Amino acid sequence: KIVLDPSGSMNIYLVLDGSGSIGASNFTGAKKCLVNLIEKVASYGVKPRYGLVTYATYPKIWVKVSEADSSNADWVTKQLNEINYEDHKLKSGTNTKKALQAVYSMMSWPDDVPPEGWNRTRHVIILMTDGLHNMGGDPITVIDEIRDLLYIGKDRKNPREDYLDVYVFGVGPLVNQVNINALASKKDNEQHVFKVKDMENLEDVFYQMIDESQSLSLCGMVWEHRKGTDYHKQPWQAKISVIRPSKGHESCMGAVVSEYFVLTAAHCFTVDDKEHSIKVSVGGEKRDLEIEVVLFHPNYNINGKKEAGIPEFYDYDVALIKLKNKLKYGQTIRPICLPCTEGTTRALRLPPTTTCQQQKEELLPAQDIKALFVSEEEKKLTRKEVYIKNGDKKGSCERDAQYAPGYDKVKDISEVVTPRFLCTGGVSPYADPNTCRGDAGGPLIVHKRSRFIQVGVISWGVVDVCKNQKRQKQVPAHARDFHINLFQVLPWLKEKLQDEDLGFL
Amino acid sequence: LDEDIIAEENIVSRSEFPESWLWNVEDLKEPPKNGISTKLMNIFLKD
Amino acid sequence: LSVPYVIVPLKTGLQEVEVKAAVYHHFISDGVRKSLKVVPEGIRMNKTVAVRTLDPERLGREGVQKEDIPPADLSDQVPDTESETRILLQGTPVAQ
Amino acid sequence: FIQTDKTIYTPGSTVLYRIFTVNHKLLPVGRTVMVNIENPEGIPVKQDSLSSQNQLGVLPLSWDIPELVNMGQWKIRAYYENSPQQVFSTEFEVKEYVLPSFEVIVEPTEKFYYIYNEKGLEVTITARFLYGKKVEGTAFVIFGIQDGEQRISLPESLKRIPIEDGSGEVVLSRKVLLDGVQNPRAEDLVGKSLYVSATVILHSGSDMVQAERSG
Amino acid sequence: NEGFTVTAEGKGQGTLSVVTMYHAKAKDQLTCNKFDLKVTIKPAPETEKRPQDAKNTMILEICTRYRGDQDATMSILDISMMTGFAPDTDDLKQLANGVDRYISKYELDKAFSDRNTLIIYLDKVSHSEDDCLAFKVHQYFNVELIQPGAVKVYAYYNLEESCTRFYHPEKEDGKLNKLCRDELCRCAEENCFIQKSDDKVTLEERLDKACEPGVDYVYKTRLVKVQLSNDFDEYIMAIEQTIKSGSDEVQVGQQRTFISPIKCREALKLEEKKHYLMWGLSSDFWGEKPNLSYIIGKDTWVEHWPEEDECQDEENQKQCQDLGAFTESMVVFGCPN
Amino acid sequence: GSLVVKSGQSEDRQPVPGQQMTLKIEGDHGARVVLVAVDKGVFVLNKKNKLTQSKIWDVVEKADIGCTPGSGKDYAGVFSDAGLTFTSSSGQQTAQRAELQCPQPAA
Ligand SMILES: *[C@@H]1O[C@H](CO)[C@@H](O[C@@H]2O[C@H](CO)[C@@H](O)[C@H](O)[C@H]2NC(C)=O)[C@H](O)[C@H]1NC(C)=O
Ligand SMILES: *[C@@H]1O[C@H](CO)[C@@H](O[C@@H]2O[C@H](CO)[C@@H](O)[C@H](O)[C@H]2NC(C)=O)[C@H](O)[C@H]1NC(C)=O
Ligand SMILES: *[C@@H]1O[C@H](CO)[C@@H](O[C@@H]2O[C@H](CO)[C@@H](O)[C@H](O)[C@H]2NC(C)=O)[C@H](O)[C@H]1NC(C)=O
Ligand SMILES: [Mg+2]
Repeated sequence: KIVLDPSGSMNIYLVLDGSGSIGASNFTGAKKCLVNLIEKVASYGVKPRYGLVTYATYPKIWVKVSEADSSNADWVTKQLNEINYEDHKLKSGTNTKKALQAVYSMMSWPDDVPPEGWNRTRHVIILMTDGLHNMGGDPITVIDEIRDLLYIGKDRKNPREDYLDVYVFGVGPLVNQVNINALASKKDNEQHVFKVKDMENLEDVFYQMIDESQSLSLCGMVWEHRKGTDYHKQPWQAKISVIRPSKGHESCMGAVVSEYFVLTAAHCFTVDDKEHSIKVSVGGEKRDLEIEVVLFHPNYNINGKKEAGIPEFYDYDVALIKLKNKLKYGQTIRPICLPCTEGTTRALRLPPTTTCQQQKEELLPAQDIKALFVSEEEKKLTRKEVYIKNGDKKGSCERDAQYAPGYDKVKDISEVVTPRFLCTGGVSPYADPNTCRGDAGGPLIVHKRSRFIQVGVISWGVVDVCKNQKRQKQVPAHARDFHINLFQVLPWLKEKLQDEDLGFL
Repeated sequence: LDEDIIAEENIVSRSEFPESWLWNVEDLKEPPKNGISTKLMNIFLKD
Repeated sequence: LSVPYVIVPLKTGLQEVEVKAAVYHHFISDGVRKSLKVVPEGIRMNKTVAVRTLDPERLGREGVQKEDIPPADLSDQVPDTESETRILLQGTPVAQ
Repeated sequence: FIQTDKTIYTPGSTVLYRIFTVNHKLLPVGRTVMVNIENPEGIPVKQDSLSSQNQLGVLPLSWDIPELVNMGQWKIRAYYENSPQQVFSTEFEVKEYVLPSFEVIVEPTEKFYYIYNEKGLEVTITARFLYGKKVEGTAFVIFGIQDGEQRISLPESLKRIPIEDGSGEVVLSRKVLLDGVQNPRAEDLVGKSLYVSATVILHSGSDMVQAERSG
Repeated sequence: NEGFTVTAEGKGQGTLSVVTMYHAKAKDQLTCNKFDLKVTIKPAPETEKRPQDAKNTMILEICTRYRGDQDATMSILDISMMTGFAPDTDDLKQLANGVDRYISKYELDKAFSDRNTLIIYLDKVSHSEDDCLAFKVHQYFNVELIQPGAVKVYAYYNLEESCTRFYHPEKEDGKLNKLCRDELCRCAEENCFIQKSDDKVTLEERLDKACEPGVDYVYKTRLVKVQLSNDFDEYIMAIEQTIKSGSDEVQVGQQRTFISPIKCREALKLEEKKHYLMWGLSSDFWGEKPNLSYIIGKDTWVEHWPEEDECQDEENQKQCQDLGAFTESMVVFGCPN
Repeated sequence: GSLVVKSGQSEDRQPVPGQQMTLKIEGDHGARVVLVAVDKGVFVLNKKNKLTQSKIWDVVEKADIGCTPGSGKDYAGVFSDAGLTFTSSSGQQTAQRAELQCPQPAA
């Protein structure tokens, strides 16, 4: 398996067959597979040295690992996108031995002195072919020379088998399994051979080869493979239940933000709810966790304007729940990234000198922003895409809050709707679903560069189309949902989480 | 193949034939019920 | 029911043999892949090279005794086969 | 106490062994143990030394058998450092074998023989596969007399019986005994012992097991 | 195995002993120890065809003799038929009830349905001369290229001392056709060559078959000299050019050894001084450099390329035409595969 | 103590080669357990030297320093046969014994 280490030094050689035995539609699937793979690799934050070679009768070298441009994912993607099937269509042979000799020359050092870090370096080879080497000698003997060059199998104390991993993609309608099985590396309970049907369900393909050794705890990293369950797709999702006499049973949602802390809404709970009467279950486990203390925001007050004449006031509807014991991150347990952090900086693939202001502008441009939230339907998590009304319809989104029962007599709309509120819902430009009352406290999720950033927390909705387990009938056109902006309470969170080592800018 | 028999390629051979296995060590630390600890170990069989 | 086969080993070492079987009209199949030793012709021999008595006071004189042991000639050795040298020493109690 | 993973090994294979170190009260003690492995005639080939303190009285060790080896009985011998004269031992066997697919048990009706029994010694054969199914085949059984280390074989007591329903039956008659021995005196036979050797082969001709009942 | 020096100092006395343990080549070892086993397979004569039984029929006869000082006691005969052959039931009933002879009922009542492996028990076998028996066999499966049969003999007290014989109507004694170059032996159980008949001689089709991975090299050669041996002979060929670069380099073009089994000299003898067009696969060449030898096998293809003066016959005109087009075609355009 | 090994599954159909199954091990709390699984065919080839709990107690009984199932020839012999030494201020004392083994066993 390929290891993802940020402190790593890794060479990835991409070899793509171009013989007439492939076909155009199959060649395109080969490229589309590589584009998703390189994108997912850069989304994890590892920058390897890419080598790109297309071969038929004669290999054609596009990117050399010695070049500094080989570590540029977008530049390599541009080189890959430029590659055409009919570039050398008239030389559509299959001389695989020469293609491996070109890769062998790339990792080869001049003279007899390897540069320091040669054994420190990881090497990965990805081959796509029809398994029909028809010209030239045997290609397998060059693999042994590559195994030779990397000093593999040369020491009982240090095998170095994991410094070389060979994956082979069986492409084209006609394919030879025998030669393909010989080329690929052979390791216990690890798949290195993939077929034509594997071009569908790409996330599952990468799930077999990717090893998240040094990237277990990274925020906003999701497994989207078909076999995955709800929490494979939402590692941060947390379900909080409070059962207390008179109040009765109640459940809200939360999002993992640190080792001990979960972020959720404030109006779901109260100070009178005792810590022993509050149960929290994090995604991937059904065991209810014991909590230590709940940190309500200081400026929170549900009855802030109760004496003035307004029934309910939802300003500063955020709260942090501290677990008694620390979580251990995994494939189904990971926090969601927070703005203006070193994780978000690396997630957006920005240089480390990028400021918090620049990231705010990128997250919140003066337009309608695409977003999504998570909701439950028959105990199953599902995604609902919505638009954040930050553009010209931002004023209309705030005005529609008055049609909620209990706020008819408010004169000033800017008074009740505080800058903490983020506004979603409605039918313009497209119909946005409305949250259930159980969906409150969940995160507001934005997708950028194959990663997920949290931008808000679900508060309340104008029209409760999801009154109790039923979301019947289409929604009113003025039905809006409101969310607490993270930038307003960002200083307070930075104050609380200064010891949590999240890399705030 | 279209006939009512398994093709050869998808027939996978049993090959793990060690004489002795399960050479492991474990400590009884499970909750003692009547002083007797009940340990559960899920083990891979051989071929 | 037993189905015999006849084969010839072609190269030395712990070589592998694999057979497969599948039944008709049911999708029940089985395959067996086992290995057996391909041994070059010959048999193990435990021959003796040399046996001598040690006595530095009486033999060799002046408290020191030294002598060489030539390596075994083994002209009947099978090409590219293992060969171990077993050395054993045991003292003589000189206390009556 | 010395434990091994198997009772009999192949050349070129690994030997795993664990030593349990207890005091005179059978509780785990932490002391240094001296271990030696000897060949069939008593030549030490490999030796170990380790302390069981903080290991809860368990010393797991291992050793590889070369292909160049003398088959026979091999013994692991151990003694504490503070008591070198008190030596414990356990044995294992080295042979070139193949695993059988069935077991052969030879059961006399009585685990003894009465000399003047007219019917003679009845021995029931029981055979079954290792996975629990009944064996069908043919067996060849032979009898003999054991006196100390001296074994006398009766050539004409040989019988050939098929194994049916996973079982067989063979009887060594008194006449065969009196004919087998040249001694018409029955008093000299008292105190001696008999032994049975059975050779069973399946009707497929692909396997064979030799079993022995003695004493 | 190494020599060393021993040095002892001080009062006292001891004993030095050095033993070497190694693999020694067998000297006059008898594989069929204590057994002289002979097995003969022959087709049934004209007495069998007389009642118009109209089927494939052969007779298997077995004879053996013990080598010990006295007659050996009870022994077992394990017999394996050639594939698709079932022994005649009526012959085994006659043999089974004979004295010193027995066949189990469970084995006996099987008949043609599953009797492929046969077990015959003999209470004793004479040591002075051969004891024999025979029975008929019939083919009922109708498959060509049958597996050779085998008969193994051993006793109830010792399977270690045993003997095994094979039989096959076309392989003489049923032995495998392995090829040996002194100490280095490799198998040679193959057809001698592919496609030397060529009733419909193509060119376009042959180019497509030259572009498949099964063909690793295509050589134009000229036979220099043949060197005889026992059960094989080697053909000294001069490589003129590599039409397709194979597992080895051209090396300017020098003599490369080709070897044919004795059973393939009967199929087709190559003639010296003549040119030949050849192609094969990577498994054909044998040994290690510089002692590589190319074995003629079922994957090898050879056809004569006439010399210039030989090309003038009107039919060999077109052969030298087409063999020349294949020459220029492969080198310049390669394969679209 | 008490160590018992059984299957984790209730029963179910006989296991499949290579299939995952649950092994249940019952024993006193705080004890260390070692495991070994062997094919029964190996013991059909050689059943010698198999260690068991009864053979452990057999070595203990063979290591006993007592040589008599109780009683004795007199009051002095009672303790010396059991494996004890007795000594008083008055003068009565055990018989002197300087041998570890028991003289000529009956067998
Ligand atoms: C890879 O190429 C093969 C053929 O080169 C494609 O096979 C096609 O399958 C459809 C099935 O409906 C046929 O109708 C076509 O005639 C086939 N050949 C074509 C389209 O050239 C196969 O679909 C290709 N794989 C992918 C993923 O596109
Ligand atoms: C690359 O090469 C060396 C060997 O030349 C590798 O081996 C290490 O060598 C250093 C110093 O000799 C030791 O301290 C390490 O323990 C060795 N590593 C092992 C045995 O795994 C080493 O991997 C590399 N050396 C570097 C990076 O300095
Ligand atoms: C040395 O070679 C002999 C060859 O037989 C091995 O077997 C011994 O053979 C003698 C016969 O001369 C028997 O008396 C012994 O009983 C055999 N040994 C055993 C252990 O039974 C022998 O094992 C080889 N090795 C040694 C160290 O003697
Ligand atoms: Mg191709």
